[PDB]
Amino acid sequence: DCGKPQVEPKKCPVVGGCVAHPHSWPWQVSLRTRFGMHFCGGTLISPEWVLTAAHCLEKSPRPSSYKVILGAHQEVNLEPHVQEIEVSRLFLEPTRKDIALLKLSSPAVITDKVIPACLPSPNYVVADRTECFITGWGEGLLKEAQLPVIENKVCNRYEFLNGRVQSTELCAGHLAGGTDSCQGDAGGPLVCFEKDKYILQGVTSWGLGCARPNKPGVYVRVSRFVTWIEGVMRNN
Ligand SMILES: NCc1ccc(CNC(=O)[C@@H]2Cc3ccc(cc3)NC(=O)CCN3CCN(CC3)CC(=O)Nc3ccc(cc3)C[C@@H](NS(=O)(=O)c3ccccc3)C(=O)N2)cc1
Repeated sequence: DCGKPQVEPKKCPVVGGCVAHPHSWPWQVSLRTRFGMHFCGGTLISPEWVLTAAHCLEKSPRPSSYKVILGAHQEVNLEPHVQEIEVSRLFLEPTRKDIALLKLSSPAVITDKVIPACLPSPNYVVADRTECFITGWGEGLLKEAQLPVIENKVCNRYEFLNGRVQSTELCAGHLAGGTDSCQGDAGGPLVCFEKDKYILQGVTSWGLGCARPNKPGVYVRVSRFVTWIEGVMRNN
């Protein structure tokens, strides 16, 4: 059952934002080096598959360099029931896009704290001003922020990101500054509530800094990679 947290998320009263309600984002994963240090996020999209950013894997093409922590809220002292699962294979997107799949060495156990996010339909375009959520441990409690999507044609204006955003990316952010995903959130989810569940629409990718005025974050547009993702899962 994807996209439906058993523990309901709360909105705020990651730079800025607020601490998430514990386990309300049950697809959020922490990507760690074999040494155990958190450095990137990811999203569980099925029991055996995590989606992350390709740049998070820049340091090593060896699956043994990585492990995934599922079900966590605190980053350092992992709570008793947290799942640590190794990675058996890495799949970088084949056209140098900032997205990648991790096949876990064993399927995650689905529980009230470990649940996959839903994937969008191919080529869906999140509408301008849609309020979505980003989550992560970045720049030790899991944080969230609610940010509005900014349509690419506005985001690509000189006043904002000046032609840098591709159709395979989306923009989201508060243009006054102060609230944003940042480095340790890379690879993690941008999700949007659709009808009754959360759909993974973006993968935290890059920005001109973090939380700066007129510089919204850039996310890989997951809907442009669903067909590729499905083919990798089907054939591996
Ligand atoms: N929500 C804010 C937020 C900010 C950062 C992060 C963590 N992620 C990074 O660190 C990324 C890592 C990255 C991502 C994608 C890359 C290459 C590298 N490649 C394509 O996806 C390949 C396809 N193609 C490439 C070209 N682009 C389009 C897409 C267009 C463009 O210009 N892209 C661009 C890319 C990288 C950078 C700058 C610009 C450098 C740096 N930005 S920064 O200002 O120096 C910085 C300093 C301090 C703190 C944060 C940022 C920056 O973000 N690197 C999470 C969240």
